[PDB]
Amino acid sequence: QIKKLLVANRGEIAIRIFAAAAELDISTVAIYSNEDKSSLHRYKADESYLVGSDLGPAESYLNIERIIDVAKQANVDAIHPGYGFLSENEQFAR
Amino acid sequence: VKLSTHAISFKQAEEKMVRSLREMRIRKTNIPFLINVMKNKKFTSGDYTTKFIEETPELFDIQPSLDRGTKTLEYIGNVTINGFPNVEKRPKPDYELASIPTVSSSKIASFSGTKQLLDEVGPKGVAEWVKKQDDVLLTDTTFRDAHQSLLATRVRTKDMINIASKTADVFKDGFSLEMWGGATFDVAYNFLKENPWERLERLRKAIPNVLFQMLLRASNAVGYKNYPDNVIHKFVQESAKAGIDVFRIFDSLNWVDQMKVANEAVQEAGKISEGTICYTGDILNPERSNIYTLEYYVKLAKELEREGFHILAIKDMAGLLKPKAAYELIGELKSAVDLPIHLHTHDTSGNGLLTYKQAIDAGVDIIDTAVASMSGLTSQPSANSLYYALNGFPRHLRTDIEGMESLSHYWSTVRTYYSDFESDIKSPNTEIYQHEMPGGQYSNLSQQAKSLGLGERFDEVKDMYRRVNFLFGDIVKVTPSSKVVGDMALYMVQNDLDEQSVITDGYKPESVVSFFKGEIGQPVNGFNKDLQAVILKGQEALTARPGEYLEPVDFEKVRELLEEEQQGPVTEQDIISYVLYPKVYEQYIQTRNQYGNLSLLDTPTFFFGMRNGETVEIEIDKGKRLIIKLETISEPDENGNRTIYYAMNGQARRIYIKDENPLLITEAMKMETTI
Amino acid sequence: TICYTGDILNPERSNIYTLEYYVKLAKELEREGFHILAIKDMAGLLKPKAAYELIGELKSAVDLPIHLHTHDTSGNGLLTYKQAIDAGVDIIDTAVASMSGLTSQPSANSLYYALNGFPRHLRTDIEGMESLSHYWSTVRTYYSDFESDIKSPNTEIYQHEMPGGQYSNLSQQAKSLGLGERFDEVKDMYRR
Amino acid sequence: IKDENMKME
Ligand SMILES: *C(=O)CCCC[C@@H]1SC[C@@H]2NC(=O)N[C@@H]21
Ligand SMILES: [Mn+2]
Ligand SMILES: [Mn+2]
Repeated sequence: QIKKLLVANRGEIAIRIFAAAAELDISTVAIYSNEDKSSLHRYKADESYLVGSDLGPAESYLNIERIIDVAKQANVDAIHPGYGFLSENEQFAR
Repeated sequence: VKLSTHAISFKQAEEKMVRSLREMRIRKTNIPFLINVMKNKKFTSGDYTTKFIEETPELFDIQPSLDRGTKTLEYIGNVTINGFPNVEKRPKPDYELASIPTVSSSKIASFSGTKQLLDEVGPKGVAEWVKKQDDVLLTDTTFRDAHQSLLATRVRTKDMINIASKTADVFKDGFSLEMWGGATFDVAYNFLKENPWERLERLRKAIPNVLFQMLLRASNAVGYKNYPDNVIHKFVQESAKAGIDVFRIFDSLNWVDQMKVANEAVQEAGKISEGTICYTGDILNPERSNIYTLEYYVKLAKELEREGFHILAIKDMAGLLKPKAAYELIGELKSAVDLPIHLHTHDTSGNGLLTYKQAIDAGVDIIDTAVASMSGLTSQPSANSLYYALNGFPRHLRTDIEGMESLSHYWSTVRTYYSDFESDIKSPNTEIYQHEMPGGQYSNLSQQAKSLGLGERFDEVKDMYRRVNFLFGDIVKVTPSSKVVGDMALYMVQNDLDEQSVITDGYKPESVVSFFKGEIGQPVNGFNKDLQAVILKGQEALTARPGEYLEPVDFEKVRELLEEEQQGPVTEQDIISYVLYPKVYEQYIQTRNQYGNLSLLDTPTFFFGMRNGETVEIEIDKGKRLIIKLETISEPDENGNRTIYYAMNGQARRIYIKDENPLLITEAMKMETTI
Repeated sequence: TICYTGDILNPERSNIYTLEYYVKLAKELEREGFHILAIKDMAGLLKPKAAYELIGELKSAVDLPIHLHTHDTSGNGLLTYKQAIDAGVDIIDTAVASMSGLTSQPSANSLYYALNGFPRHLRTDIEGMESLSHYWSTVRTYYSDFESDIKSPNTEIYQHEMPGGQYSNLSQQAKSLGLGERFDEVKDMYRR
Repeated sequence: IKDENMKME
């Protein structure tokens, strides 16, 4: 039903959702920026992708389409936005 | 340690417990069993007894631990300190980055190459099509024969799969890809310690449009000794199952009888079957041999047609078919038999292109070419150069020239990863036309003559080879037949023999006595009774081909033997591989145990480890990649073990690696002190 | 010596360096009193069939002997010769085998055996040509410090038309200018 | 004066 899930976030909550996602046998895609390449959260997922080398730190977690590419390219069913980045962005959810 | 988890439902407490265990990496414990205890439905039900572990069988059916990076650390560890065999211990050199062409996997799935044709019409339809094409169909040898000749067959799978996409698009109008067999079974499992079946399967997935071709020896397929027919069938079906579709079938003494069993298997499996005449001698020189004449080659083609082969192929394994000889041979063959003709040469005289362009004129249908940067000398003629050479002439070579140049540039840089294994051959050797020494033999045999202290006496070793040929009749110089003529030439120069001398003192060379028993076939000249008698000194000279003196192999017992030894699941490929190459497979498995799948590492890291302060990303495949940074190695401690300070996937790690470099009576300042 | 550039088989390679440009050049050289007309193909650009129609042409138009010279940078230098030999060439330029190939002249030791069966015959001593190669192969190893990086035929010369060792020595300098990786634009600029 | 002081097999 939800084969593979991607978290458009980082750090503590991304690691959190990756844990609940593994518990229900769901593959997890992480996303990371250039400045976040050495983050903990990018090694807790089953796959990992730099959103955009052109995009700069904060933009790499806020570009709606650059993220969604990664999701489609990776065969994603569902995106968990965590809290604070796009978690309340009506247009992203659209 | 102890692990506690909690949730609102016993299942979720159980789910949490499960992943807490896998996430628990201690790099040899109870984890797999305890995980099975969790996924055991009998536990979740919440009702068991003290005899819960004893009652349940497959609790202990644990799946092996993903040791993984800890093993990958061990490998990069062991090579960085103690190097790699046959490679000058040097710090991991700085190669070019060599960006790689790609093509969308959806687009490559849109192509309909010559495998689609085998999947629509049979083999006979593929052959009857090739005939109709006015253009020159090409087979590519870059994945197999070109690097066998030039790089001791060390080219690893990772370098092939990394361009497989572009290759599948560049040779989309090509007849076949030559990629397997020859010497790629043995060198893979043993030297690169990589499984040739995964090379096959992973390429078949990536390249689904073009046919896959291999070089099959009639006597033993890809084996080293002789085998019962039972195993010739097993191997042929399984390669056929895994993607091989064009089986080139040759015999080292052009003896059709040994080619029949390897033939019934390829017909049975329903793929294409190339009957091959190996070319020796000189069709233009009447005084060179009275056996290998244009009549012989036309006869064998008719023989090869009657025996039911789908394409007739010609194998110039020593570059002895001259340009004019090509013109007559093929044209005379083309009009006597009605199969397409698949010509294969080695560019050792530097006339390989001249053979081909002549051959194309006589109307050859398929030719063996390698990409430019991996072409010439003991390899195939350059596909690139050839494409432009037919500019202005009527015939055209059906290929993607701009795609080949990109394939050349990639292979040019990649090959420098393999410069440790380059052949010593820098130039065409036109005097193959006399001694008929096969590809990479007039160099390999020179290094062996040096061993015996004959290194500067090579004129008498070259001449002896040519004399030895005539001595055993007129035979075909190809493995293993080339080895006996080789071993036989050293021996007579080793202790000063000649033709009549070796018969006259004969009763007073392991391969040679194996040869005269017929253990490799029956020569087209027979044997010299007086010569024969003295070499083997009286044992059973085989009265027919070697296979029929051999009892069929019980593949069910082999499956039992391997399953007791290994974890459990032994596939058919595991089986026939152990049968064909016992020691190497056994050894390959032990290596697979210690270090995991090394066919995933980049070729430099495979060969040199890493240098201090460098980071390395490994495609664990499809989105999963692990990143390793070497910080420092320590000096050897009290023993011979060094501490490599690693950084993998962000988590600091360390590995300890073995470095290879009264009572007592001591001395301190020239003073014999005793304890 | 006519210096050969471009391609005489492609009608839209050039509007100038065409077959009749070389014919016109050759007669002028005859009218200027050179005893031998030699074609200096300094880049391996004279494809096999192009050699058959360039040579067969001038062989009639000028009454000089024809001296051909080429570099096997494409891997088709021998084919270029065997064509001109069948189109009435008088003298070719060759190197001993072990000192041949790539940006050197075509292999003499090979072309001798290449012509086995065809009308003409290379006037030389193979038995002696073999020994000269066995010598020169060794002496060559004292010069390993100076061998080019070219190790295989490069067909892309048919585009940029760089001569003996200019797609070698250029990439050398191109890297020393912040453009070695982007050498696809140099091989397009140099072409342009 | 006398002084008193690749991977393949
Ligand atoms: C030295 O013996 C250690 C090298 C590590 C093993 C590797 S795996 C591939 C090579 N084949 C082999 O037998 N050893 C090498
Ligand atoms: Mn071959
Ligand atoms: Mn010059």
